[PDB]
Amino acid sequence: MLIKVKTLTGKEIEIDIEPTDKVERIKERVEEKEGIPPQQQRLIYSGKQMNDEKTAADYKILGGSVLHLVLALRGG
Amino acid sequence: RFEVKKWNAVALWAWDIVVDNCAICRNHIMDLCIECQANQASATSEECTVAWGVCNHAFHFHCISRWLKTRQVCPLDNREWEFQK
Amino acid sequence: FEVKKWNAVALWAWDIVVDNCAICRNHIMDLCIECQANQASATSEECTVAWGVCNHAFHFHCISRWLKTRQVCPLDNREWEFQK
Amino acid sequence: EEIRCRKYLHPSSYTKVIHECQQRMVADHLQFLHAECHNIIRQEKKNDMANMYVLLRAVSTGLPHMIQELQNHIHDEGLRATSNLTQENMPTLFVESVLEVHGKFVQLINTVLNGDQHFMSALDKALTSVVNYREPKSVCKAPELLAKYCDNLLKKSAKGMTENEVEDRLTSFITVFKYIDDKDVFQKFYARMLAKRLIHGLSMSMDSEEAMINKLKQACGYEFTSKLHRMYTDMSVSADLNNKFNNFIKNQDTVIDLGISFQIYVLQAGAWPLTQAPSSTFAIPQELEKSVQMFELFYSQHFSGRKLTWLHYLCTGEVKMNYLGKPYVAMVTTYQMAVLLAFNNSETVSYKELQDSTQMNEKELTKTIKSLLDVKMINHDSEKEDIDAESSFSLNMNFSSKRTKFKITTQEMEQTRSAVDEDRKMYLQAAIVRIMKARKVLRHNALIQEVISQSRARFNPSISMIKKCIEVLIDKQYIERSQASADEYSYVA
Amino acid sequence: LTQENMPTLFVESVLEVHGKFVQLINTVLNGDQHFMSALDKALTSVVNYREPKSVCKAPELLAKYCDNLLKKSAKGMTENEVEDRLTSFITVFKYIDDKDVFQKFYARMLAKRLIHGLSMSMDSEEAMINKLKQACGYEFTSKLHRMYTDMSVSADLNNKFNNFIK
Ligand SMILES: [Zn+2]
Ligand SMILES: [Zn+2]
Ligand SMILES: [Zn+2]
Ligand SMILES: [Zn+2]
Ligand SMILES: [Zn+2]
Ligand SMILES: [Zn+2]
Repeated sequence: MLIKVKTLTGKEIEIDIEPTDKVERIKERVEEKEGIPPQQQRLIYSGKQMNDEKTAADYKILGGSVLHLVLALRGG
Repeated sequence: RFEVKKWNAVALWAWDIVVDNCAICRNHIMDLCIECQANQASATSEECTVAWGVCNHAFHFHCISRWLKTRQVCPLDNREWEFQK
Repeated sequence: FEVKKWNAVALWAWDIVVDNCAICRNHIMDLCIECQANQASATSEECTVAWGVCNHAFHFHCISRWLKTRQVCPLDNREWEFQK
Repeated sequence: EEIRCRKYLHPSSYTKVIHECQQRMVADHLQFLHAECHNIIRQEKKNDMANMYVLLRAVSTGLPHMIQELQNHIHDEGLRATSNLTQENMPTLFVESVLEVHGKFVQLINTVLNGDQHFMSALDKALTSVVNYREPKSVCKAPELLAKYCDNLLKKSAKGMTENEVEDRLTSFITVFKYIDDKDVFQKFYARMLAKRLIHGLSMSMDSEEAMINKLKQACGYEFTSKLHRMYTDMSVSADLNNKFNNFIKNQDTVIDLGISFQIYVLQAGAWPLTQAPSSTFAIPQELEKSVQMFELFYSQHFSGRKLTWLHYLCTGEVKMNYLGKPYVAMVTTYQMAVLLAFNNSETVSYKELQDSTQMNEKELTKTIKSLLDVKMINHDSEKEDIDAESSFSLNMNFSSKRTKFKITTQEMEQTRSAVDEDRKMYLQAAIVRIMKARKVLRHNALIQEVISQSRARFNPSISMIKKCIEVLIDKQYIERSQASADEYSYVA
Repeated sequence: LTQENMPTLFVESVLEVHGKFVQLINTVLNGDQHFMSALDKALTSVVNYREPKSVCKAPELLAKYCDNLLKKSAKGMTENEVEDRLTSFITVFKYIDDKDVFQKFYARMLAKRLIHGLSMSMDSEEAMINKLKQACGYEFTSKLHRMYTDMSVSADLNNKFNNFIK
């Protein structure tokens, strides 16, 4: 399951995580191709933000979509 | 009325007397294969693909396919064949 | 006299293909098409290879006639110049 | 000892005593030194390296182990500086990383290690072994990446590198280019990607293209660049051919008009990677048949013994709107222009009825019409998903374009470069505060090293841009600078 | 230069000149890429030197130098020494700026060096051909590499033909 999440400049994030995975580790790879550390990006799933494991099936199991992450600091 | 403004076309030129040919079939590279033009023209045709490989030579798909039946090398320079441009 | 052994070098190419003087569209081993006609006029000895920078093979009549009005090899557009 | 023998011995035995000192103080303890070699060369202890080299060159079989260890260490530093790179900016980062490793190790060998030729050969061999490091069961990923790097350095990008700077950068490109094992594949991508630059008008300047083409001619044989060079020495004369063709129009044998600019780019069929189209046959639009045939005659008489093939595949043209309001200069591929011309003839457009006009295969005709409707130049009158032989089409008046000379998909590069540089700064914003959550205090110069370490696998960060970006955290009340020490910093959280 | 021993002495002279200068570049002037490129241009014009209105000498001379290096000579040059020379030879070879001609002269005197058995050893030419492709591509040394393989096959074909006797 490829990821095409936009960013502050409409960039790309490669989560490469299936809908059965948790956003605690799914967002780790998404920001790995972006630059942010995993425990720093408050990823917003077009109306909600991940918390704890946050299994990707909860967010409608969307394929790629446009996840406009929040780049707030001091979240670790 | 859609009126055209500028047309930056291209063109490829070769000397007319010197025709690039599939070395197995010897026919014109845009023409049919030697078996396409003689055996399977009526049946299907439009299937003599111009193959390009790491050898970067000119071939017909059927010609090179029958060449590859009993050997593996390009029949112009004896390299290793891949037909992958 | 008898020979115990001798090393014979040989050149091999696939018989379906052949190096050709594409100007006359004939074999290098065979004659050029302009000396194919009126062959009794000339002994055709001068129908040999003209090796050059282009690394091609031609009948000398054909390549010389091409250089009469052109200045490039008829396979690659390079400045033709005899080598061997 | 050498001072002693010079002071007390006849010169005829100067070299023996020093040689015999070495074979009892630095040779018989070769196991000790060679065991130390790994550590003494791994941490780049430069003084220790210099002493090691001066004491190892003396022994007969002393240099090779240090040669092998330097080769292994350069290999490791190559992989560590050339792995897990970002897929977004791989080529520039790859070339820059290899150049950085090469420059630093040339410095180390030929300033401290004395620049022995064996060490330089070891550098060359190891760095060759790393700049073609294939993934297991995968093709080498070096040629395509360096092709992309050169193709980005030659485009008229918003970077705007000066000519002397780009010449120096391309000399460095030659330095990193002399290691790729399969250089044939490299010019197979380069020829493909020089076709794009010399047919879409994306070259920065013909001077730079000529400099690069001729620069390959000394790092590889003239035969290697024959296909490459014959393209550039065919575009640089093509404009002159357009001038001569227009002069042939000025013969005025009859009243002739073209209704078009007609810039032509005849290319050599052998050395140009443009494929002679196996499929997608085409019939020239009737608006332009006369110009086609007149150009054919001009290329016939003025250049005898030549046959054209009219590669429409990459033919790019432009057309004016049919007065639908908001006049836009529409540029499309000649595949698309004929379809839209038959569309101009009558508003109702059947796919089957346009099969005759275009006279082309449907598999790419559908692609062309799909690209037309992506910007809604054409609309699908039927609501069925894809385009069949019975699909109906007409004009979509209400579509608007913010540009008259709008573009169909193949000075906007300035905005993208700023956005990319902004994301560089944005990541740098997202790199500073992590150290603040690690030690909460760092020096002015010590913070810079952490930024580069955090961005080791990412873009190379500029030192000056760190200072400008770190001040964004000051006025945002995030972090602050101590009054007593300008180097000392702290954050409110 | 002495015409009897022109190639080897020529290569030694140009290589020692290059070595001394490149040592001088960064031991003294910190090794700017500007000075390295200037040295490249200068030695390129040096090794390419020719009498005006005449053919050049560099391709023929380096072809004969590599012929000397790979020759089965009575001086007893060892495999390590000749391989080190060839690794040093590539540095000189880069400056020719007319390489494709050198490939033709080298190829012709490889046929002489192959049929007559004058090669140093058939596993030492691999250290030469594969040291060229890495510096000039695969289409540069393609004719050479089809030639060298023919020795290590046709000879085997010899034992594949004498068996055909049996
Ligand atoms: Zn064929
Ligand atoms: Zn066929
Ligand atoms: Zn071939
Ligand atoms: Zn002929
Ligand atoms: Zn004749
Ligand atoms: Zn030629």
